Formats: sequence, structure tokens, C-alpha cells
Amino acid sequence: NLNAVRETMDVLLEISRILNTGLDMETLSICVRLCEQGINPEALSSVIKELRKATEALK
Amino acid sequence: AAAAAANLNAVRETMDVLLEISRILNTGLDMETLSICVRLCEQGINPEALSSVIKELRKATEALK
Amino acid sequence: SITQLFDDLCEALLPAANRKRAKRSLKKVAYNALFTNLFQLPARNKILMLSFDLRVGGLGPKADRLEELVEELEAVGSVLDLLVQLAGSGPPRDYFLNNKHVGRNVPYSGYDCDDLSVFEMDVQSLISREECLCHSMIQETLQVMEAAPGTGLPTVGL
Amino acid sequence: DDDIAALVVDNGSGMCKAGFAGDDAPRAVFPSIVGRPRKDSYVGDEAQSKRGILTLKYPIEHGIVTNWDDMEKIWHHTFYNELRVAPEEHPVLLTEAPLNPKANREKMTQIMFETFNTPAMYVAIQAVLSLYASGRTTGIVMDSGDGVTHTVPIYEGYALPHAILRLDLAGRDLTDYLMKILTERGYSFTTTAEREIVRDIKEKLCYVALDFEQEMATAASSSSLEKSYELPDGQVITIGNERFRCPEALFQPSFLGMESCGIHETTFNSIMKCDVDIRKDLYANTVLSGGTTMYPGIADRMQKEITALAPSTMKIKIIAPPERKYSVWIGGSILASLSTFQQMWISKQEYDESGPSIVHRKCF
Amino acid sequence: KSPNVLLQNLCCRILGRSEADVAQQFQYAVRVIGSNFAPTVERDEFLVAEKIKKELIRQRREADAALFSELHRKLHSQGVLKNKWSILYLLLSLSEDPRSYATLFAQALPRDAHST
Amino acid sequence: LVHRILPVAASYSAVTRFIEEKSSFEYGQVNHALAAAMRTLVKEHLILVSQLEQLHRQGLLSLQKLWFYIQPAMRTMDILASLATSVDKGECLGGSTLSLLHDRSFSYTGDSQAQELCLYLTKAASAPY
Amino acid sequence: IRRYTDQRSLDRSFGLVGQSFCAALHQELREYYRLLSVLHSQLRLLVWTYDPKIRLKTLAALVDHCQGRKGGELASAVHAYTKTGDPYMRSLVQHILSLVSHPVLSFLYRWIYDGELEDTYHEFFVASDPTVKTDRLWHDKYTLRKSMIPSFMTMDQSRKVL
Repeated sequence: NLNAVRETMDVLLEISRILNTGLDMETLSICVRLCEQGINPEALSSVIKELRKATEALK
Repeated sequence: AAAAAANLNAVRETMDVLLEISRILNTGLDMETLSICVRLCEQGINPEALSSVIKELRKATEALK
Repeated sequence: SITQLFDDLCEALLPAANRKRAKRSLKKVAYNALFTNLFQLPARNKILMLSFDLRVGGLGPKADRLEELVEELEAVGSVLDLLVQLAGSGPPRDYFLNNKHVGRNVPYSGYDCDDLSVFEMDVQSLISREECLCHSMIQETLQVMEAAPGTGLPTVGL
Repeated sequence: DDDIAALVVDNGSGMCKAGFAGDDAPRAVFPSIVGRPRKDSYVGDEAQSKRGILTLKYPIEHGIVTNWDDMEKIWHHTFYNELRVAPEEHPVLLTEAPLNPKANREKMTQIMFETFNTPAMYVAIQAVLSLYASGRTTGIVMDSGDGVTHTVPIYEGYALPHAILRLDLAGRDLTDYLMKILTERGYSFTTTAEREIVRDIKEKLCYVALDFEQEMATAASSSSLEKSYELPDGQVITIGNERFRCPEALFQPSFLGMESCGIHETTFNSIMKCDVDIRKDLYANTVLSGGTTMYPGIADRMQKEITALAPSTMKIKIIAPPERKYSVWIGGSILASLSTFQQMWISKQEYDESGPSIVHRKCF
Repeated sequence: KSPNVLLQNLCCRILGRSEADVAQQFQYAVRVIGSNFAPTVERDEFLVAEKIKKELIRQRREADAALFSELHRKLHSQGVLKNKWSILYLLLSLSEDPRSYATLFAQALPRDAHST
Repeated sequence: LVHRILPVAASYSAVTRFIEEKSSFEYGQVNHALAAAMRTLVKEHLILVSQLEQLHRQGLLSLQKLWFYIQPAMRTMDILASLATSVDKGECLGGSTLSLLHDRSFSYTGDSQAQELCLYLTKAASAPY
Repeated sequence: IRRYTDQRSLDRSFGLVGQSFCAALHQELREYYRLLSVLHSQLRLLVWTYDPKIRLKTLAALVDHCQGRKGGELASAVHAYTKTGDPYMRSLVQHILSLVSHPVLSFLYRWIYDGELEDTYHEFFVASDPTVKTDRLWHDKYTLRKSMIPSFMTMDQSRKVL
């Protein structure tokens, strides 16, 4: 199973590159594994922009 | 308002004139689907490009029938 | 597996130059921002509706790639549902632009100077960085060379 | 900040955890023991070490305060001798185990306001801090602690009282069940010292099955799941077969003979007594908590059982942190550090204007 | 609304099926409509009216071609419509007779003698 | 300063003659498609010069600007001028003028400026062969 | 620096490493002509030149050390200034060290896999021996020329590739 999800993740990198996302490899891995568990992804799209903003307020 | 409804009355007229011209050319579009195509025509559209899709989905409303 | 990757995410947002308590405070602000919003249509069609928005503003082959890959990715949808909303949070010649000399293609095209004028912009986009550098090295050093004495660089503030 | 600092004390059953808000671990650790003639005013190293001739008791060991003198005494010695701090410079956040009575919280605020004279106060509940540590505020939490178990649904940020199910399970009955199986098997065990040695091995060496069927099959073909432990204390006690069977008895309670309902049926009934439109969203957040942190090998079994329970018309999402032991602590340490949370922290003025029992109602 | 969801409203109007049934057609529709959102040819509504006239002569109804002039008047009378060219060209493209040479006669200028 | 800029002008003024001359039917058939691929990099050099002259109208171009702008072209066009004078000096057509490209794609491989040019000229010149 | 990057660009006998060192020197040269581009239109030149008095001073030492140097002797004349403890000088010398390092690793893609050997221009360490191919092509055909061993590699990296 781990061979399949790795290949699908490698394909998921290129389409998140041309769609101009804020993701790099680490937040792609955490958020794809989070989506695999299954919750509404429309709220995850807001929590990610909040996490980066709330770290940026410290800097 | 009221002056926003007199304009819309003058738009309701125009839409009925385009409705006559729509029915004598016997388009399969009814009053609802045509109201999507007029909103498309407001934003700018190439109706040769819309017509090629509508000539296929109307033949593919009867392909899976 | 999510609980180790959220730890790696908190490792990256920590600047690595102590620094074993700051990670946990970043974890505090991380959970404190995670539960804020939680307090208060197919997958691939969302890609199709934006591939149309791609095609209107030029760049045909990018939409051609975007639509074929999600076709074989549907032959995981929650990831694309995550991606359609993160598509605006990103960053803020060779030998083929107007090559009409070599090739087994017919040379038959009319003039409009709006294929060549966005071939003058393909060069000017290199030049518009390489000209802003010439402006932004003298202003960046004249804003630091000139100040008040004693507050001119913070290393005298030690 | 430059304001007067806050304080968090989680008075547990195994140990007492005190600390200042926004710290990594609790800043200072005591035993929960209150020694009396079986010192009389001391808790510490001497009180735990002299526990053979002094009384061994903890104020919460059942989900509710068993002895009140115990509670006041452990709270006074941890506030006065460990921290060395005075109440006028420290508003304190208290914690209670799930389904602690409103009148107990009234009595608690009253005694803390009179014999202790706190300037401001907060009392919370256990499972909400556990979920706040797990980074959500709406979900279902299955908390089986050290005296008490509850399947708490929580939606909008506070628990639903029609739908919170009380369950009689603790880690105490697990260590008790280890005592029962060794004494029925024919091995001598009735003593406190060997209870602490089996508690230490239960915390550290434990490993728990993925299934009821498969690990009995592998032990039935020929048994080998033994992780050999020779302790430096001098005793040699380890059997690999018994320890994956010890917490497994919650899956089928008639293994032990336990009066309490099985875990699968309790979760199903807890989702059943919640609202039907909010049903899917509440079951998409399942949380690890409490004294059942003996080994995280049960967590995989728990996720498997919840996958087997759930249909395709509902969602699962089980958050699986190894932050499950100190979860109650880190919740309160998150909350009282913030300055915007002061709007839900009750003062002296409002406590005088709206009575004692309003701490039950303002807490959310 | 926004144009991208309006395409979806179209694909629910014409088909009796929802978008969950078939999504090959909506992808192919995205391939057609995209990069065609701007008229790169002249938008004279006069030529488009004179093409409906040729169309109704080709269907042998001169009374319909002469009521068409009153209906073409009514658009001038209100004048609230913005592109009169597009909607009549759309209704003309879906022409149907209730009961050969057409590219040889009048069409709009290509703009190959002007910068597009 | 203008003496220093003269090499890229010299490797233009002697390459377009080659492009015109070796597109006649008396010059092999691979030697045609070699010179036909020397036009992709002359388009860039012409459009750059035009862009600088249109900047000059508003008052936004000087000589030092041109001198730092032309630094990659001074290498790339010079390689083409050497190829042109080597084809003219001998009698290289066919596989022999396809020998020079396959050799020059090796004689600088560490540069990745004098590899990439020849690595395209190779695939473009050898369409007939 | 303006003289050096022009003289070795009309010399195609400066090899595959030197024609990359000069290409890096061109881009370094480009910035001090950005300065001379802006300065003539404005016509102090004291305040403005304090920071180019340091960078160009370093660039002259880099040029003077690397006069007539190529091959593995340019792998120890540009890497000889990256061993400094200042990240500012590390960042300055990089974009020159990368461009000199790429020919060395281009020769090592044709001698870690099959390709063309490099000692027609002596910038690699292998000195091959012609007409010995009977069985000594597994023992003695490849002398390790010490003068072109790169000093950003050790012996275990500049041999066991052989």
C-alpha cells in the first residue's frame, strides 16, 4: 500500500506546483496524510492559512 | 427600488423580443436555459464556441437515453 | 502518522540557529490556531472549473496537462478538494517560441505583433529583475549608510 | 506578560502536577498522597516513602472526591510548600473528572474562596482540556482515566448531558485484574510492593494485540510474545502471554466478569443518543485520553474497532497522539496562558454578584 | 454569477442528469469554451440581422422575415442590451427549420489586417 | 568600450552571410539544415537590439547597459561563427558537417553553454540524414 | 578583472574548466558595471564606493590566484577561499565555485558510467595508456595524476571512481 500512496503523492507534487500552492513537501505530506484520515477539507484550507499566519505574527 | 424596476421592466420587454426570435428559430433551449446563455453573453462569449458544445450535449441528452 | 508530521511541520517553523521550549510554545500557537475555525459536487469538476479559468488567460498546455493527470488520478479526491482552495496562497528563449525556420511544419502564418510582442516581454521579464537590481543596490545602501550617530547599525547598540 | 501571572494545578490520582501557565512539562511535581497515622501535615518524598505505616489514599480515585480533608490538604501543601507562592499573586485553574456534580463545584469554589481566599478562580472539566490539547473543540472523546470512564460527546464547545455515558472502568481494575489472574493461577501476589512492580511493568513493558482472534491463534500454535525483563530490584517477573490479554477484557467484559458495558456498544449508543444531523460531524473526531495510556498498542486496536463500527454513511477521523498521559495537564496549561480566555475566567466581583454555583454555568 | 459555475449550470440545464453522472462532457466543454471568451472578429449586429433575413428567405417565409424587422426595431427601442450581436448570433447558430453555399456569402472580418 | 563589444557584432556580421549562402542547392543537404537552425539564436539577438533601441527613445538606455546585456550572446554567437568558418574553410557536407556537431557537443561538455547549442544544432541539422 | 575575462574568452586553449571560470567572472563583472551604468547619468562617489571597495578587493585576489590556472589547480584556487569562516565571503565566492566545479563533475559522468574519457585536455586525473588491452586493463592502465586531484574531494572520492 505504501508503494501506491508514494507514487500518488509524487504525482500530487507536480499538480500542486502548477496550481501555485503555498505547499512545500512537508505540509504536502502532513495535509495529504490528514486528508487520508478524512475530515472536511474546506476547513483544512482555512486552518493552514491560519497556522502560517499565526507563526508569522511571532516573526 | 422603483427606478431599478422600470429598467428591469424595459429588460423584461427585451428578453421577450429575444424570446420571439428564439422560438421562431426553434432552439431547444427553454426560458430557463436561455437565461444562462444571456448571462454568458453579458460577460463576453464566442457563440460559435458555445454552439459547438450545445450541439453535442443536445445529441448526448439522447445518447444515454 | 499525522502526529509525527505535525511535529516535523513545527520543526520547520522553528528557526534553527536552548531551543527546546520554543517548539512547545509554537505547538501552543499551532493548536490554538488549529481549533479556531473548527469552533465555528465531485472532486475532479473543481479542477475542470479552474482549468477553464487557466485557458482564458492564455497558457493552453498547462490546462492540457492539468486535465489529463486528474483523469488518470481518478482511474485522494479530498487532496484535490484541499488544493482547489490553496491555489491562491502560492508565491506572489529555448528554441521554440516563434520558430518558423526549422521543422516539418508548414511556414504559413500572418502578422499581428502580439506573438512577437509577448516575445519582447519574454526578454523584458528577465530585464525587469536585472534592472530593479541596479536601482535596489544603491537605495538599499544609502538607507543604511545615512542615519543618526549611535543608532546607525545596531551592533553599536551592544 | 507584565500582568499578574496565572497558575494551573491538575490534582490527579497517581501524582499531583502543579505548574505555571505556558510551560512544557508541569513546573513542579508532588505525590497525590496525604499521609496520616494508619506525616499528618506533610506530602513529599517522606510521605510516599513512609506509606507502609501511613495511610495510602488519593482524593480523586473514582471520578469524584472521596475524602474532602484529603483534597484540602493536598491542595494546601502543594500551593504552600512546593510552589512557595501566595494566592494574591496567582489566580488558579482547577480541574475535575467528568460528571463531577454542580454542588461539589459550588462547595469547591466556596472553600477556595474562604479558607484559601483566591482573588479569582476557574474550575474546568477533564475531557474538554484533553480535546483542547488534541487541537479541536468539537468531537467525541472516550476518556477512561484512573477512576472513571466516560464517552463524552461535545458539540459547540461544551458537553451534551443527555448523551454523556458514565462507564465504570479504570486502570485500577486493570492492575486489579493482573492481581486476580496471578492469584488464581497459583502465584503468590497480595502485596503492595509487587503491585508497584507490576504497575511499572504495565507502564513500560506492555504490548497489546491487534485482535482478539489473531494473537490467541499465534499463542495457540506455540507461544512466543515474551519480552524478557530482569529487573535490577531483584525480582524476575514477565510472561508475554498474559499482558496482551489484561486490557483486552474491555472488548468482551465477561472475560473478567465486568458489570460495565462493552466499549463498542457504548460508543455506538453514544453516537445514537446524539443529534442525527450532527452525528456524522461528531464521529469524525475520536480522541485518545486518560489512564488507558498503558501502551499505545491498544490505540491501533481501538482504531480498528472504530473502523469496524463505522459505516460508509459516516466519517471517521481518529486523532492519535502519544500525548494521552499528560493530556489533562497540557490542556489547562494552554488555556490559562492566553489573555483572551480571561473573558471566560470568573472574577471575585461576578462571583459575589451571581453566587457560587455559576462557575458550573460560565465554564464552556 | 462567476462564469465557471455558470458552465456547470448549463450542464445541468440541458442534460436531465446531474454532474455526478458524467464528467467527460464537462471536461471536453472546458476544452472547447476556454481561450474563446473574446470576439476577435467584428461584432456588427447589422450583418447578423441580414443573415437571419437570408436564413428566413432560405426557409421560404417572407412574412417571418418581415416581422423580424419589427422585432429588430424593439431591440433599438429599449437599447438596454449591451452586445446585441452575440445573442442573435447564438440563436442563429442553433437555427432550425420547423418545415449548400453559406460560407461563400457574407462573414465578419477576420482581423488579419489588424493587430489582434 | 566599443572595442570590447565588437566580438558579438563580428559573430553576427559573419553568420548571416553563412545562413544565406549555405541555403543554396549546391551545399549538401545536411549543411542546409545546419544553417537553418542558426536562425533561432539570431532572432533573439535582433529582438534584443530592437528592445534596447526602443528603450533609447524615452531616454532609458546607455552603452554600459548594452555591454552587460550582451554577455551570453558573445559566447553563443561566437561558437556559431567558428562553425561557419570551419565549414567554409574545408568542404564539409553531409556526415562530415554532422561530424563537426557531434565533436563540438563533446569538445565543451563542462560549460553547458557550448553543449546546449550544439546539442540542439545536432538534432535540428540531421532531419534529412 | 575586466582584462582577464576578455583575454581568456578569445583563447580557446584555456580548456573546459577555464571557459566556465570566465563565464562566472562575467556575471561578477556585470554588477560593477551596473554601478558604472547608474553613476554616469547622475553626473559624491565616496559614500557609494565603500562597499564596492571590499568586494572588488576580494575579486582581484581571486583573479591573481587564478592566472593561467585550469583543471584540478582551479579546483584548489577557487576552493581555497571557501574555507573561510565568514558566510558573506562564502556567498561571494559561490556562483564562481559552482561554475568551476561543474566541469569536474561533468568529466565524472563519463568515467562513472561509460562515455568519453578526459585527458585530451589534461584537466582530469586519469592518464591512460594506449595499446595495452590484453589483461592489464584491469590492473595497470590508469595512472593517478596527482596534480589534477580536486581538493573539494578526498582520496576516497577522487579514487574508487577509477
